Amino acid sequence: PRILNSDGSSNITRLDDHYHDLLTVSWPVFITLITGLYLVTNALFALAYLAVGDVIENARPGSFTDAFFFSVQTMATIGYGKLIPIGPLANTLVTLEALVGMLGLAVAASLIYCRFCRPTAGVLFSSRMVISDFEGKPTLMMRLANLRIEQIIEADVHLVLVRSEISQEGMVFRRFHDLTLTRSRSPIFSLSWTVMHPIDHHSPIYGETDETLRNSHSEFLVLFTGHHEAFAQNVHARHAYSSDEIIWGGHFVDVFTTLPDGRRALDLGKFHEI
Amino acid sequence: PRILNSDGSSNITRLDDHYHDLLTVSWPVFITLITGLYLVTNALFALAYLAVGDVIENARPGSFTDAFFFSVQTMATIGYGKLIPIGPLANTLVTLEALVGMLGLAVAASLIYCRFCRPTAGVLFSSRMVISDFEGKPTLMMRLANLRIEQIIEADVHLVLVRSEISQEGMVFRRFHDLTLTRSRSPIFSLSWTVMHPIDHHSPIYGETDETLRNSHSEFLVLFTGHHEAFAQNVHARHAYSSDEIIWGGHFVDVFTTLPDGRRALDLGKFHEI
Amino acid sequence: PRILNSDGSSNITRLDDHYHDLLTVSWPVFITLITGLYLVTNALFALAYLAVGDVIENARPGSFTDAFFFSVQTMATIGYGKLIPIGPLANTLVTLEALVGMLGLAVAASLIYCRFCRPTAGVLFSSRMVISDFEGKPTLMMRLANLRIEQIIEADVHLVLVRSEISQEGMVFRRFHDLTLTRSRSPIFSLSWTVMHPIDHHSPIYGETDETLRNSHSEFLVLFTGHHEAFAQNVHARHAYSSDEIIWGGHFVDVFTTLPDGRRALDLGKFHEI
Amino acid sequence: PRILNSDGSSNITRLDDHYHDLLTVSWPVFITLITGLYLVTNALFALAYLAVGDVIENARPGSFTDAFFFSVQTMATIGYGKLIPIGPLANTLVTLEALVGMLGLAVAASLIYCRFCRPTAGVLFSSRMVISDFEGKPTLMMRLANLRIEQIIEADVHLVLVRSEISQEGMVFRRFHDLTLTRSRSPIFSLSWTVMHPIDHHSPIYGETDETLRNSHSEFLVLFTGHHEAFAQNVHARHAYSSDEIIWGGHFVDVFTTLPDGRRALDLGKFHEI
Ligand SMILES: *Cc1c(C)c(=O)n2c(=O)c(C)c(C)n12
Ligand SMILES: *Cc1c(C)c(=O)n2c(=O)c(C)c(C)n12
Ligand SMILES: *Cc1c(C)c(=O)n2c(=O)c(C)c(C)n12
Ligand SMILES: *Cc1c(C)c(=O)n2c(=O)c(C)c(C)n12
Ligand SMILES: [K+]
Ligand SMILES: [K+]
Repeated sequence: PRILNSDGSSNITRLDDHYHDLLTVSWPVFITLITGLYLVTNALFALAYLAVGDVIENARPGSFTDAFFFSVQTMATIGYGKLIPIGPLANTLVTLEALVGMLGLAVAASLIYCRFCRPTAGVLFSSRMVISDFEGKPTLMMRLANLRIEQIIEADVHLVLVRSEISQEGMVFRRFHDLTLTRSRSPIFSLSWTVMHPIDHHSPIYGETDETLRNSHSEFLVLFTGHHEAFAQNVHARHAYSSDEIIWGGHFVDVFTTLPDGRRALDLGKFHEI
Repeated sequence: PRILNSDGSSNITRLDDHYHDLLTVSWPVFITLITGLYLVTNALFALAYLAVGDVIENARPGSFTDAFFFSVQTMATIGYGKLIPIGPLANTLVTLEALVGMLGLAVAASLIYCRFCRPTAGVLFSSRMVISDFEGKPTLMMRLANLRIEQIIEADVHLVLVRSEISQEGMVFRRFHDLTLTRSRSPIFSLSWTVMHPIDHHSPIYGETDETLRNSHSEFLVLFTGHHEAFAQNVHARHAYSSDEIIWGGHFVDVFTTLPDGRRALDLGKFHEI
Repeated sequence: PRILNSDGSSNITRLDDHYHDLLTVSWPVFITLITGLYLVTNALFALAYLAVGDVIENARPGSFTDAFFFSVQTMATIGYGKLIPIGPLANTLVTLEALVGMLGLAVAASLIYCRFCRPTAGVLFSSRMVISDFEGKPTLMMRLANLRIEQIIEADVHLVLVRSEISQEGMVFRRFHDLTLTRSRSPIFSLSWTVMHPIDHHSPIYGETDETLRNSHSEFLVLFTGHHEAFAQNVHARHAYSSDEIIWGGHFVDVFTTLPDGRRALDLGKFHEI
Repeated sequence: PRILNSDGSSNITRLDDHYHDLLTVSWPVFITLITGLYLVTNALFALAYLAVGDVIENARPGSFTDAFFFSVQTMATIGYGKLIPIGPLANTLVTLEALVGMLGLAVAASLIYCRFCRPTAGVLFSSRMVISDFEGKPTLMMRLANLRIEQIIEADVHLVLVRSEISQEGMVFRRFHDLTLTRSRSPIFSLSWTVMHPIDHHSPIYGETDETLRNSHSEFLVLFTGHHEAFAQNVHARHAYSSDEIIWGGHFVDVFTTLPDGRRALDLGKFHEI
């Protein structure tokens, strides 16, 4: 019955988005798609030439081979000069094809640039959360790791409790309780950041149990935002956990430890370790 | 007499913006415009060649057909080699035309990319607003829906009352009262967000009536901002309502409901439902 | 002796930035510069060919005309086929020239796009400021006008007093007192926004006079920021005033007024009117 | 044992990122790399043609010279018309090569644009920090200088103490104490900004000494952010200092001074001067 899946995406069911598709497909699929149109549009132009007749020098009438490779030479602006258009109709088709060719190039280039500036937030989230005595006070925790060689500026993470509540009006709704963190922004997120919500008497989760979290349909959202180093621009990552993914009394293993010389170093093997 | 129309744009009358125009026209209009210049500039170059005389091989003197398709072959960098320039003047025109051709390409490409990164904030606003007992306390509400498959990060919406007020100096002005919301930022805007302003004793709208809202020229602005999922960058949407578009005692129908299996799903048919 | 000029730029004297230059020059200058290199690089390549000898078909040995137009045909990828390279040296120069040609295109295109996305904050600031009785309380004011057809989202303006002060340590410095405004953010900046700082007992400028403002070297900075409508991205504008540019008891004329039908309309003639 | 090096990067040891590499290499290296692939891909295509046999007009069978320069003429879309493909296989290779050529162009262009919009935060940080009596109160200071002709909008700097602390649970961790500054945001960063943290009774560093700072492993981070003038977009700079890089009782020399006429001017020689 869980609200938001672990990836942050929700279990809410939806009752031709080409934009989204073109940007999300893997690079091999994209190249295939680009090529697919490229071959198809050249084929449509080849058919347009032969529908005018044998309007191509070096071409045999009815030969798609000659028409297609002439279309390519035209669209691609090669213009070898062996296969050349004949008549006003063919020359008009060439004028339209050349416009298409260099215009499409512009379209492809904007796609490629946009696929290059994909905010690949190389952040790793802990498999589960813990609620343990910190300073002797019970505290809710999970952690993040920067997998990229790079660093993140003004990294602001929020621990958001999304739980179902009822009003005196009778309306049932889910409200987003932003939790008070020990650190809400790590101006430099470069290592592994353990995010903590101390459970004080003001805390929205004060006094809750495994049982009451389930009964309140308690769902914990982790929203991560930050400005990448090599990139410049923002990167965003999300993860969500249910009450079932919380470890009572749980303690994480510090990923940072000291080398023989005395220098501190990070072991990401120890990331999912409690 | 309403201040801001429902789209957010105002009824304030204005007493050659090509930039704006080129970006706002529909894609068919844009393609036509791009083509329009393309044909016109090739025509101007064709005229420039014939003004030099018969400076083109394969061309008849006075033939615009030959000059135009030679211009296209030049601007588009095809260079078949059938129609070729004759003399220093023609060759200088070719050098300028080639610069124009590849330079314009750059201009078109920047237009196309900019038309692709149009923040299409796929947000749907409720037709009207309501003021109903929430928790038994009267509360002002309206709602938003994400029509895009995607999600929105750090979505901050503001309910802004723009009403006319008078000072002891005698100046009449409209001030923007930002209203205290139950949720002012939905870190993840993925479903339908019902925005609420509880009308408490501190609220700027405490104790107002349909009558007094009209007399105070009360106008409600809804400003929506958020960072798109597939996009990365910000999207923005706005809507405005007058006192006449407010429903006293009105109650929205929850768009979220439970499937046979038990999973929650959203019915956007029920969006404009009170 | 004034700190910051009216444009926001300072009177502080500086005791080959091509980037900045290429973006700031007017469009005619930019086109001339682009053309300038284009002609120069083609000339350098033409010289490179003739330094190899008569390595061009249709060319006379020693003819720069033939070499230059062959260079253009190569760099621009025309490849008519009349003037063609001879030998491994010429063909190597062609391979380098073709790389240069299409690579430079990429360079030019990035310049053009960047010159297109110049945040042209079409904001107009009032010539002077005023300090007048508002609600009977003395208040410091100036105003802004959106000259663009478009609107601005989350427009946050700050009235910053930059005045010289001295410490018990003896250090003299200028500090940036951010002033409490009646409206610090106009979520929708579409018309003319009059920015006001009420001079209360907590205000940093409480009780100052024309005389004491001059003696404290009081300088008022206006920083404007907002997210453009047709653009999407941020626009920024700045203006600064000295104590000498402040009008004591001054009152602006409202730019908004009512048409015969009853609709409100804006008269920007009345902008610089006190 | 110092946590973060003076550049902001940390001494934490890491226990094929082409993206990062392509953007970070110097311009000469990038041009060499672009050229490197360009030559290699043309060589692979040349080999592909000769593997089909003597499928090129003007070419000698087995001549890589002819095949390579034909490949260049094809990939670059020159199409002189001297060397032309023979057969369906060669013509198919040409169709793929032309796609590769103009597609790669798009790839290169996105790289070049991205290398152009490198946020070169031309900010200079003071070599060391000082802790001196300001207003008679001990205060922690360092300073920034804008080396670029340009200015920076909404410049927000944070003085972050990263020190090791221990909990009642026994966990040892480093926490990021954001220090209260005299100025935390210089809406216009144009000159030299001296950042100060007054050491009051609430300050996290109140009462610390050179000795106790070392023993608490006190590390001072300086995070700088701002929106560039000619750029538009954000720029970011960072620097970090250890307790060993702090000067007790230290006083900076003002970089701003008055010319003969009376105008204020900045001497950056005096930047690293205490
Ligand atoms: C265009 C581009 C390249 C080459 C790259 O590596 N990435 C980034 O990291 C950003 C910020 C962008 C844009 N892209
Ligand atoms: C360039 C581009 C493409 C291909 C697209 O779908 N959209 C977006 O969603 C963004 C953010 C941009 C830019 N564009
Ligand atoms: C690329 C471009 C165009 C065509 C334009 O009008 N402007 C804008 O308004 C923005 C935001 C950008 C970028 N440019
Ligand atoms: C594209 C570009 C150019 C030409 C330049 O100088 N810089 C900047 O300053 C920005 C903001 C960008 C992008 N680039
Ligand atoms: K060509
Ligand atoms: K040719």
